[PDB]
Amino acid sequence: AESHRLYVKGKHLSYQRSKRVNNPNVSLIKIEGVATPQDAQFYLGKRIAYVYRASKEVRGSKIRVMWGKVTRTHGNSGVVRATFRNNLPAKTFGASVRIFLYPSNI
Amino acid sequence: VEPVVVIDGKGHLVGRLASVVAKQLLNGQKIVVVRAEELNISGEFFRNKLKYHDFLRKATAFNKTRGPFHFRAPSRIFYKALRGMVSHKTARGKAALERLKVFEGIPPPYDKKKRVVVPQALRVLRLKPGRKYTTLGKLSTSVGWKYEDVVAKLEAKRKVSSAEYYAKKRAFTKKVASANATAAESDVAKQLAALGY
Amino acid sequence: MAHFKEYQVIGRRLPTESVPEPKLFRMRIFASNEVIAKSRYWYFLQKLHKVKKASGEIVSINQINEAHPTKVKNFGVWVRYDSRSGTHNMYKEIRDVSRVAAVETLYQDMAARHRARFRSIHILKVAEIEKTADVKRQYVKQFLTKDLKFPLPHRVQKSTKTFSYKRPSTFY
Amino acid sequence: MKYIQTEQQIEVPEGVTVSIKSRIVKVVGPRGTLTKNLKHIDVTFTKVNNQLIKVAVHNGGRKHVAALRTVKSLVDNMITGVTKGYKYKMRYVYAHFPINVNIVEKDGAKFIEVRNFLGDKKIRNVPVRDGVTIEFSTNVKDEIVLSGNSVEDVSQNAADLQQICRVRNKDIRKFLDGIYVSHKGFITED
Amino acid sequence: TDSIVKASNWRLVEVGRVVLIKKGQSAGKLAAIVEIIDQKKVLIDGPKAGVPRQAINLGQVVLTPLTFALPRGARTATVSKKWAAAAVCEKWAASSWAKKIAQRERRAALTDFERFQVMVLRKQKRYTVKKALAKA
RNA sequence: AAGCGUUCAUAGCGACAUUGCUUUUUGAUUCUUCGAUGUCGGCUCUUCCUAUCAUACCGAAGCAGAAUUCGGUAAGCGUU
RNA sequence: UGCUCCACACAAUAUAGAUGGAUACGAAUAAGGCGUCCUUGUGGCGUCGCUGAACCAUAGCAGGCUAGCAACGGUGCACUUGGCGGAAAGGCCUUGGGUGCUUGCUGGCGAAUUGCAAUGUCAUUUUGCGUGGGGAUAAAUCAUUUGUAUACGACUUAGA
Ligand SMILES: [Mg+2]
Ligand SMILES: [Mg+2]
Ligand SMILES: [Mg+2]
Ligand SMILES: [Mg+2]
Ligand SMILES: [Mg+2]
Ligand SMILES: [Mg+2]
Repeated sequence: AESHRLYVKGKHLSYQRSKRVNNPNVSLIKIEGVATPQDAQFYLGKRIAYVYRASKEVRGSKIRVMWGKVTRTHGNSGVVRATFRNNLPAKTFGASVRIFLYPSNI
Repeated sequence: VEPVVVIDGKGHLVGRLASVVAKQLLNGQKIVVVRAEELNISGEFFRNKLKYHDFLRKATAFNKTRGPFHFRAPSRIFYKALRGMVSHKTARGKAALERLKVFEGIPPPYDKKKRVVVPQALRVLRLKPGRKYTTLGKLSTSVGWKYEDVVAKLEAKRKVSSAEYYAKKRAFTKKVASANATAAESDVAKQLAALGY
Repeated sequence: MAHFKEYQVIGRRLPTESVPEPKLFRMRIFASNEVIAKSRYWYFLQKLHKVKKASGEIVSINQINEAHPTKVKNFGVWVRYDSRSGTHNMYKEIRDVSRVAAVETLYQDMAARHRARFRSIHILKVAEIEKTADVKRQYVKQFLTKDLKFPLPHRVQKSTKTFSYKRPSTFY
Repeated sequence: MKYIQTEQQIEVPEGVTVSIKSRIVKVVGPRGTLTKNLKHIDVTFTKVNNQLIKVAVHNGGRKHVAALRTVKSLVDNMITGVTKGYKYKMRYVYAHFPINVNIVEKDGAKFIEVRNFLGDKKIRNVPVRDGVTIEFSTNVKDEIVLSGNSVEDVSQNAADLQQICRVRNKDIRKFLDGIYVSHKGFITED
Repeated sequence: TDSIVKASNWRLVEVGRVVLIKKGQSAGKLAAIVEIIDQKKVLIDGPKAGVPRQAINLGQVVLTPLTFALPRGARTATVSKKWAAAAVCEKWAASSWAKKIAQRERRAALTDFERFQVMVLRKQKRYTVKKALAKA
């Protein structure tokens, strides 16, 4: 129809961090529509994409992507720790990521 | 889950609405606050007026033009409570605060748009009954906001235009809900009743 | 202290050749587990008898449950506690269904209204008032009037979402 | 302490209809209409038998069950005010200078003009609040009467009249000169 | 002519009041208040639905508009017979609130095929309803 | 609060005791500065504090008036 | 052969971050909303909430070609009739015809090899250049000059 979304919307929140020092290797993701750690256990291992545009055309496309995956649950509110192949660039704090349904056990 | 979320400031507690809005902007949600003059603060009016006077007296001694600015409007009092909950000196905090619009009254285009409330910031849900509270309209005027009566004349003007919008919407909701009610006890209706819809 | 548990701790002095079979002293202790239970036992035997843990023995540790854990009863409790400037006896009353839960309420009450920590409180006696009109407190006596009936005005509903679209009410 | 329920009762005479809003109380009697706003106590008014209204506090503390008995007397006074009325009697005491009190008019406001208070040339002007009626009586020297439906309105206007005659810069145990309240009562108690 | 006073009815904490447990091991079940312990705690029992006789905070309890005759302090066997005699479950199940509870549970259990059937049916239902508005 | 205040502890005071506050005194210390922070006072100019001399509004008195005394809010405005 | 607007054509330029829909009373919260009725009220009766877990929308080569049936609807595109909106109106409600599409129901044809996944590309911003259709045809500064001004700049005046 007019909807083709085969993924779940998500926001890149921040890095894993203490009060004063962060860890860029691990990102924190809010999955749109989960509010409980036991709901976040559904999305463990799912492939995350961050999609972004560039002026320069790379390989027939002006669109690039960074791939990560959900690694574990964070906190008490459905925030998930995610590790990307290359860490997200920290300007994407508040940017949208696509959380996919594969790999699937459901 | 909306591209722009519009909160009606009326009935809310200023700090708890500022905590929610700060975290909402920092997560990338665009937020518009309207009717900031009906915001509320816990504590009696005179007590909160004293707290603003303590805030008014602190300024740079050698040059008042460069010191702490003391904004009068209730929209900027609320904005003053958002800063201090946002790292506004960083470019991320600057990009967050760009996702915020605060208004007195309800201006266009937000007059004909859906407004929401934040139940963790609502005073009627939060405050213990019998505890006193301050309204941001009276406080701001008492410290020099000049536009309480202007907003009131335009707010009552909008309510007249909006009450008669809801008048014809009640008539149309009546007509739609009648044909749907007749559509019950039919073949298609009873199948959707088994499927829950 | 997820809950308090009531234990009997029975102990005695260490038998000697001249005086075998000592007197087998027993107390009732409110503690979170059997370690604190045995600890509190020796703390009180210090207050009464010439004995300590080295010259004494713990013969029995038995948890005590309520004979009827599900009937609401009026509890009268005597507490000796330490204020910041003296020791004071007081008698309070709690309406509840078990001795352990009244003690849970009582320790919350001392710490809230008198800032007395568990460290400073000596539970003298926990006695259920057997019949009505021996209840001497109006905050318990008000709950024993016939056909009691009250509403709960101003219901606050915890939303699961940050944004709501309805301006929710407080009816009940 | 948190009493479970504290209760007050408001008796209603036959000519009085009491209609309760959320908390706006209206009492309509022979002598007019009196309305009051009571949004600030959080009480529950309930009617029993059209001549006995009940007002309740559920799960209330000391400072709040005290506010239950104040709203009882506020509704009582509005009811009494539209049946028996409220009438205040004031005397004039002066040592040397006669006190000259006359009802004058400035743009339909009807001030109480007080003159020659302790020889002052300054003119005292106390407005009448809407709903009060003031008459100077006879058979008693230098006495003024304030009447109206609501005791709040008439007692405040008596207080406004009494406070304006305060003696400055003198020992007021000697300079006792001033209009004072002598009798608080009802218009129809005979 | 008449004293018109808004009654402002409420659900009363009392013996025989019927509660819908929201949080705990029950979480959606029915129980009856057997004894009020204090302003915030009561003794509940849901023997037909399986709720054990327990002391529960009123803050994990939603009173319903259902009541039935029940003596104060009544045991589980006494509560069981009066629950069945007064048809508490039937009166609850016919209310719109319980119907909405079942509707949200029925909707959550829909399969992918069932949801597709709902779509096609809702378009069939709306075709007649919209042409009803046009001619009327 | 023992006494003073014609009587009357507390209008105004107040012994014998005792609890504080301040950093505009002087002591006490020697932490900074001895490859130097220009040193007393006065003049000039700005601002701040309040423990208010005056001025505004008050309360009290052993306040009849007058003149005073004690006290409150108050540093807005002056103090040669 | 300069400027501006409208349309469509090619390149670049970026993106605080679309991926079905920001889906509109007002007040109260020790109260309300919806419906109905009456003697039009601070009225009677019924109903609801106890969350938006809603409602709308939603199937078709990222949505193709075609055949009917039912009905006179739904929705889009320009055009259009009339009114309203100045708080930041710049949007809202309409009217009439035309042209599509319809999944409301019943059919027929096509899709493959992107090879077992690779955002698998569908946006709106800014700028140049082009093409064809309208429109308009200024000033300011320096230099000179004044002194209501002035350290210099600045200011305030005059000059076809
Ligand atoms: Mg962060
Ligand atoms: Mg961390
Ligand atoms: Mg810094
Ligand atoms: Mg005076
Ligand atoms: Mg004098
Ligand atoms: Mg002072």
